[PDB]
Amino acid sequence: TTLTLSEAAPLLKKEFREGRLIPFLGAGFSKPLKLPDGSQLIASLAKTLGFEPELFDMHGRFEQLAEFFAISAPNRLQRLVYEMSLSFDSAEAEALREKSPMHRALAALDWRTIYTTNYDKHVEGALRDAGKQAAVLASFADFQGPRARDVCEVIKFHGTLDQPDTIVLTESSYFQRMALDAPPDQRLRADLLANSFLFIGYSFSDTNIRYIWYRMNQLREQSQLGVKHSQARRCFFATHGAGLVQPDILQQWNIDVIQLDPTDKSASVARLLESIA
Amino acid sequence: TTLTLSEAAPLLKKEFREGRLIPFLGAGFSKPLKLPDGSQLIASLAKTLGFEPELFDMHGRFEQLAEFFAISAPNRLQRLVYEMSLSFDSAEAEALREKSPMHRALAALDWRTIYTTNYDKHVEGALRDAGKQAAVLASFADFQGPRARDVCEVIKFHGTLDQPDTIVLTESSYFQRMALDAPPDQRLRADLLANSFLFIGYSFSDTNIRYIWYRMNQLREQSQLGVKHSQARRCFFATHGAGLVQPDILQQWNIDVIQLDPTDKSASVARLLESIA
Amino acid sequence: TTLTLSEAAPLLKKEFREGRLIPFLGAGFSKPLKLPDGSQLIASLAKTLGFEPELFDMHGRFEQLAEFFAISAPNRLQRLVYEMSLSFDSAEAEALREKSPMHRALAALDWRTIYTTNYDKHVEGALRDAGKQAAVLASFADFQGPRARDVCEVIKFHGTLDQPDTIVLTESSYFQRMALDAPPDQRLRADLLANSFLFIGYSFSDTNIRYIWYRMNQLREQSQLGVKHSQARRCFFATHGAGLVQPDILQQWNIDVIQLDPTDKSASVARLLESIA
Amino acid sequence: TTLTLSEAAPLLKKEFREGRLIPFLGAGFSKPLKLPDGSQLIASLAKTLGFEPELFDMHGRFEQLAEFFAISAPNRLQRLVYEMSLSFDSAEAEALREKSPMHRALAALDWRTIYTTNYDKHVEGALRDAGKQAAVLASFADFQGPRARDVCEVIKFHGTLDQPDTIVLTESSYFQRMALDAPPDQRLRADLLANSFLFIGYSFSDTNIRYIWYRMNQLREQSQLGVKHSQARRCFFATHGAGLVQPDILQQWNIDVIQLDPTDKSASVARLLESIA
Amino acid sequence: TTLTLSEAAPLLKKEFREGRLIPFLGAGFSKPLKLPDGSQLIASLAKTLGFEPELFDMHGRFEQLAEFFAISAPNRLQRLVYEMSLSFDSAEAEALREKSPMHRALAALDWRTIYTTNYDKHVEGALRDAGKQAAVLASFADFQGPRARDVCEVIKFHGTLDQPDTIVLTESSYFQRMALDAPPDQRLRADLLANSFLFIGYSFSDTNIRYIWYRMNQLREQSQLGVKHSQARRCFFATHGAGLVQPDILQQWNIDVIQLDPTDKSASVARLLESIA
Amino acid sequence: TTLTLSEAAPLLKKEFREGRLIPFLGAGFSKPLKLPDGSQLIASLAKTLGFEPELFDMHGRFEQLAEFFAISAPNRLQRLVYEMSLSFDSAEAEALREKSPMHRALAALDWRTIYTTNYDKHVEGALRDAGKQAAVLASFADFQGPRARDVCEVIKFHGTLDQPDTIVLTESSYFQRMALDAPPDQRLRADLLANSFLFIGYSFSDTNIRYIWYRMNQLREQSQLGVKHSQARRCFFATHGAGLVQPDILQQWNIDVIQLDPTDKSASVARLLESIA
Amino acid sequence: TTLTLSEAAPLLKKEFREGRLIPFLGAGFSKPLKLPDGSQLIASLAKTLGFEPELFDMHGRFEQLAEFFAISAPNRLQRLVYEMSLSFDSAEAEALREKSPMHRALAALDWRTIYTTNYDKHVEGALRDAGKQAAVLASFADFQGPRARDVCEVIKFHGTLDQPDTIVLTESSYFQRMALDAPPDQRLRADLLANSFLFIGYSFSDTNIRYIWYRMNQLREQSQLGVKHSQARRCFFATHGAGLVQPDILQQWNIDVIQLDPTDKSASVARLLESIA
Repeated sequence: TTLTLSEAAPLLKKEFREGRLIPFLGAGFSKPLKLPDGSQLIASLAKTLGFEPELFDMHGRFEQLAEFFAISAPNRLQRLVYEMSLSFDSAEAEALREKSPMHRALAALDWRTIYTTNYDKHVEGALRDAGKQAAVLASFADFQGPRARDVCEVIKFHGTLDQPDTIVLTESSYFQRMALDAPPDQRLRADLLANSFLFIGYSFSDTNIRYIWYRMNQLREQSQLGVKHSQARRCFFATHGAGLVQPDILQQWNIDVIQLDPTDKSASVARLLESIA
Repeated sequence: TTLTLSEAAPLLKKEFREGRLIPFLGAGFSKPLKLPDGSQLIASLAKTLGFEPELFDMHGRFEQLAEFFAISAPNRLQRLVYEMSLSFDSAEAEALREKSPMHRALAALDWRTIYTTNYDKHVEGALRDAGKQAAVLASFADFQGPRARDVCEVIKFHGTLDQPDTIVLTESSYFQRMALDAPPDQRLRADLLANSFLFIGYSFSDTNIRYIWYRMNQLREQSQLGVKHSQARRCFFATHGAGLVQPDILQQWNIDVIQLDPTDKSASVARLLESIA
Repeated sequence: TTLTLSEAAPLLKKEFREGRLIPFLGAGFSKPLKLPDGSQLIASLAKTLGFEPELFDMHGRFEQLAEFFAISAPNRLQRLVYEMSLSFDSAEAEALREKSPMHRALAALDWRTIYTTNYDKHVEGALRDAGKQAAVLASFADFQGPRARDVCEVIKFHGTLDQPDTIVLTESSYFQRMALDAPPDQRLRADLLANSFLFIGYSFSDTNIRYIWYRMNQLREQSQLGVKHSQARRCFFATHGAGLVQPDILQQWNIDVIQLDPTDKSASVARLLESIA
Repeated sequence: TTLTLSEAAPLLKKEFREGRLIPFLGAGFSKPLKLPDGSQLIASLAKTLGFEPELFDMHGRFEQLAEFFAISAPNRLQRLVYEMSLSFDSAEAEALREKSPMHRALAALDWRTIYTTNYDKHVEGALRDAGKQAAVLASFADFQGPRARDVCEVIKFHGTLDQPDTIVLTESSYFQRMALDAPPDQRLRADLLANSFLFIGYSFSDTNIRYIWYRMNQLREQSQLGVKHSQARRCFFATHGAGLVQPDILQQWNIDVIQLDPTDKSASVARLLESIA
Repeated sequence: TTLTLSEAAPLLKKEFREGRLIPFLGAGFSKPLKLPDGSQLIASLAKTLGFEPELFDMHGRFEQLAEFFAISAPNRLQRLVYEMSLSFDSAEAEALREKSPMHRALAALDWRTIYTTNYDKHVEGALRDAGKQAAVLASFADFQGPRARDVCEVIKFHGTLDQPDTIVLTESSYFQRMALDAPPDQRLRADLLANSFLFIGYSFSDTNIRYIWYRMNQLREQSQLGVKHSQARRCFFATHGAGLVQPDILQQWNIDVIQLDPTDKSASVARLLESIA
Repeated sequence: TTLTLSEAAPLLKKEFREGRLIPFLGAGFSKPLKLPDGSQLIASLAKTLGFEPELFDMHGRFEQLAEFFAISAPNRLQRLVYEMSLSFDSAEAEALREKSPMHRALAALDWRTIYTTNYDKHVEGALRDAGKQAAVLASFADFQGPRARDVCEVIKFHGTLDQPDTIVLTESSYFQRMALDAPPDQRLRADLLANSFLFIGYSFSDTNIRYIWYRMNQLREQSQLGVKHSQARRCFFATHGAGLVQPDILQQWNIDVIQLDPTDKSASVARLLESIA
Repeated sequence: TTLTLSEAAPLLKKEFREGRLIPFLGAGFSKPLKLPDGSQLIASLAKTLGFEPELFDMHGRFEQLAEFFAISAPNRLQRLVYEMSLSFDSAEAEALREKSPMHRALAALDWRTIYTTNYDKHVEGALRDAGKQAAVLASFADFQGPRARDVCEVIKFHGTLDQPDTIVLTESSYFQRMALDAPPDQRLRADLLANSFLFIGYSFSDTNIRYIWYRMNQLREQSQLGVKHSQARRCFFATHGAGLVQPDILQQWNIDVIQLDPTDKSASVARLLESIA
């Protein structure tokens, strides 16, 4: 129950010719950019509170340690968003983004809507390197602004570093995004009615994208509760290690798992995006 | 920011004299009963599908492996609920429940409402051993039935083994209980307006009780959005290892952490429940 | 499809002996108290804005005219709540409440929970005249306060005049109570799981209690979505003119219509409450 | 250093003929209306918290006990404002206000501005009984509303019972009115530049009107800091017991003390207001 | 976001019929009177100190050069106020004031309060030419003096030439008027609670009226900090060149910009004041 | 809601190890020195004006009787400051200060800043008896003088007897210190941003320290009006009789009440200061 | 009336040996770092709104154009703070800060308190390059945090780029800092009582530092209003072009102007800071 590269290539091409394919890009898409972890950044900020860096990481997950800065030392949480903006969007990360085959193969296609969950600017900046125009959509003021219909709309699902009050990084902020009331969430509610999604750069043990995978399936079934049940467009999830139990769970959430070649992570994603063209 | 046994004893006693203390019992409360894990039970059922027991546990969490039985082999999921009912409610588990000081100290108090998240019958059966009456509340038909006001109402928050369609054990069932639409959830919505909660038997890395801890705080703040902000009753969470970061997070969720003695797990919980008397 | 007085008397008595009958009292229950209309009060306050009283009533419903005071002249809306507190809870209204057979027959029964939607104090004050104790529940601070189990809890579903920030009288306040997030709404979510309701003092053209009648039925059906469908307790609505189409609609909302004698409005309600005893 | 009735009568008449006399009415002006104390009302509300009425009065001043309701039981503070509105503005208080010679002698004069610090409506209602028009000014919306120049403007310096959010009764509300930032305070800042004040109904041990007496003198001296020092209009304070030290202190605060006849309190104030005519 | 002449004419007329419109007149209102600049006057007085007139103007703004006379040669600062009184209030300036359509259209309306920031007497003298009475208010002794209610009160916000110690012309005097403690400032604190303002004769680069525009908005928002936020009366600013960014800033300071016809400066202001009639 | 001696000892020790604890010493700290009252001193000076000592005390508070000397007989007010300097700083008061356990336990700690409100020299002289250096700060010339960083700065909040023009003892001087413009007040404005305060030697009925307790809380909340609300350091107030209502009021002013043993007043304060060490 | 380099060197050295000299660093101190203007940055962001960069600069000052982004397009104002953090604190600005003689001569001295008004981190980073420790103080949470007494406290008077809600860059934010209520303002109120200030890097036409220069002088004179007038420590302002009128104005604001050599701007400031050593 797992597609290969050559099997999923005519399936993704049929969705793209009629304009109903939306990428949903994760943290693994920014892996060739050699960015800092963020868990390493939050551990070095804990030295001022008396923590050793290996000891502060012991007391919980990354969003839980950011919850601790949000309530006990709020000036260090704003310091964390500050030095991620210097690191994730540095000039060295732009130079790797010029030569990355993943970001070139993404920008070679005329997308209409691209979703991403990472905070850096390298999804839009890939489109600017190909001479294409992109529109960042993170806050309410971004949706209200005018733009052309030719411009690909890149919705920052968890905020952008140039709008620091849109960042979803504290644990309480992840819990209140489960109600789906943010402006990126309301845009997702209408796009799942018409489109198929291509999830790239996630793991099966994320537990945040798994709730989103569940809730998209529940909103598709709720949208056809009184009418006869019609068949929906299949979503897709590109993986390098699929496992043996998790692709069967994902199939009931309207998501087909694509096994990519695990020898070179960046090349096999680039061959997937070029087979759509 | 952590209470001890002697510091939290007058705080719990003040809530109990005016009838506003509700226990919220977890899987660690059934620890002295020597029950099977359930993850061991689901691994032995995977031998018929060709899995080694250590290899089937590798492919995900326990609720995710139960999702796999719910969609690929539904007769093995009903087999799992069957042999948990033979194991969790056996005659050997009742005999340990007679002599358990945790279950005796729980039943020595005249509670009005007891919440529990475990499937076994040993929360009510502790009350039956003390000569007291208990009312199991898991489904809609349980709430509709008549009972006296003297009877302590034990609400099974995740179902009961004698009503197998109320069991919340599949991963998709945990996700749809986050909307809080079940009859145990609607009872929780009214009890958080008036009562303080005593959480016993959980870990900080549960990620299901953490959403409940968040959502109770959000429903308290939403219930006083137009009126002036008044102070609410503090909830409590008894722990044997509190850590160093997690009790500060819990304090902003209206929950005070009680450090119990970690040398004997069962005795220190029993000294907590006897200090309320 | 309409019950009479003698037919509904053993049905209401069976619900009351097992403590599962809750009155839900409307504006028609305060009809013998000779209170001002409120629409007459809001019209006389419009003289300072240049309106004739018959002309200001023309421009919309009562909750819509109160919306106009909430946004264009907020000091007149607080004046309206002020002079309803002098009029609805006057000493002349208490003297009629002493001799009213509706309020005496209500207080002759040992209720556990009484719901009411009117702002005046004459539901609790009927219980104080019979020597019984009542607990007013309107805000979050009311639920947090301590009380005995013998005391009948009177939940003010639309606020109380002694807590003016709990008043649901503006049109926007009626629309945001349709989400059911107030503390009287969260108490209603748990009481519909176990109880039957006796609606007294409403009209079929209210359009606010009709949404509540719909939403109670939807929450009963949602509470048994996975289990087998069991039969719920029937609710009741006492009427003096039932009509011919509306009792059939109410039957599908789990509500049976009781035809009372329309010759004397106050006496026929009093014979209904005395047949429960 | 104390004026009598006949000595202060041509001094008050000269200020009134040129329209520069403003009454500043205290709680002693509402003394013939036989109103409840308020300290008696706050003591009877403390029975629900377990206090005896003589014991709750022991723990501080009246504004300090109202501070206790504002932070520990906010629904009882709104209950206090509720039952003062039923008591201070009752029909029995209006009937005594018809026949009170103090309120008749106040309304016999064509005032331009009347200040009062008490919450009841009997300063305006005295003017309505004489067939004159009055404009209540307590909140920002009251000043924004239109009115004629013939209408006497009655500024409620500590709020009005029909606008409960304007009430200055909590101790923290008295402390934040010392900065003089309320709309009644900003009106006082401009009226002290041109007018003389007649303080009626205060005691020397009030400690709130003494700060106002100090701060008015400081704002007069600050308004002529660069120009040559000119002589200001004298303010007046009518008293029944003046003492021996306090009238000398008040003279340096630009206030002359008028000794009234202490045998009948209400008659001697009425002879003062009729000597102005 | 800019009103025209015909659009702002019913808005100004509605404020004037209910007596809530106050003009706030600047230096551009005295432009047709052909007065000397003052910067030309202070440059010619610097010849005695060894300055060329074009070189003395180089060393700072006009209020900064007047600061230099206040501390290094105080007899030349009093000479400056002397020869402005001979020039701004000369007989030639009165003859142009007789025939000025701006000053005739101002005096054709029955104002209650007129504010002005210029030192000359031509705001009151316009009212004396129309046979109307005016009261100059600049110092503390002016407010203390008696007057009738029919008389329009003209408050000199920066002093008058006949009271030379009230002149606000030194830079240190402008900085200490930012605290708003002068008698014209205390009158402004009470008039912003009830009135709308018509600002005529200023530029956007003044930096003194911009602080007053900010501080009026801050005092309106501070006056409704505890009550519900009600809508205030809009202020107005008549301009001949509005620009493109500055009218949006002024709208958040409760000020609407009126674009007048820039071909004839004096005629378009006169058509504005005649449309109010 | 009241700390004991053993409960507040680790809370005060944590503030002292990081140098963020400032004592704020009242008149009760100079109680073992057997000083004259001052009210007894002002009564004996009134014999020359014809007053009996028990009759002069009747006419007002102590600061009000000192107001009477400031305006009617100024040579007796300077006589009062003279004979307090002979009495409060006598050689007999120094000998009791040598053996006082309160003053020894205060000087055993290396404080950085000590505030006091009493006029005598026994706060610095306790530090001189322990061989430590102290710097008196009362006037502007005291702050301008040079000193080392090791020296504890003792700020006389109401003046010192060796600088008689700094004494805050007249009632008008207490009212003008409510604006917080003195050099001890400006130092307090910066120290509340970083430090926690230990209030020792006051009563709840002082009404001057209560305004300071309010105004410190208002300046903490004003200092974080635009940023997210962070938690401040708790202040402390040591009491021998705490009462039942006043500790709840003080908790909302960021002040925790410490109940000391009332059997021996001086010993229980000394055990508090030695538990910090 | 202007000091030279050699004349002001023993005056600055006497203030530094007794620890009473505080630098107050402006935007001219970050001039050798080759930073972008900010007015150039705000003009390039206006291209998305349809403005040419030379045309958007025409419509007002820099703080006024930032007011326009704060109210009409708030996502571009957060974009402005974002790309100043990438530009002002880049790695190229750190490399110039290593070799800058101004920043080396500043860090060669053991300062106790350094004030700065620019947003970049190069005042603290100069101290980190010399192996010294610095403490950034911008928000309330920064003052509450613990630190040693050896550490130089660098107070960011207008905020820091790592705490974006502390930035004072909008025009309305400059106007509300004139009341001096921020935590950097409250620290300035206490430091002017004891210290002398060295202002480096400002112009005479700033109009924001001129209000601060005025208000510091007013707070020194207000702090000695009742005591005899004592002489205060002189403040200093280092300039490359002093002019001829402005140094006389600054002398009355307790500030002596130091004429530095205008041929090399960076070298003459470095010779000033090395003459203090």
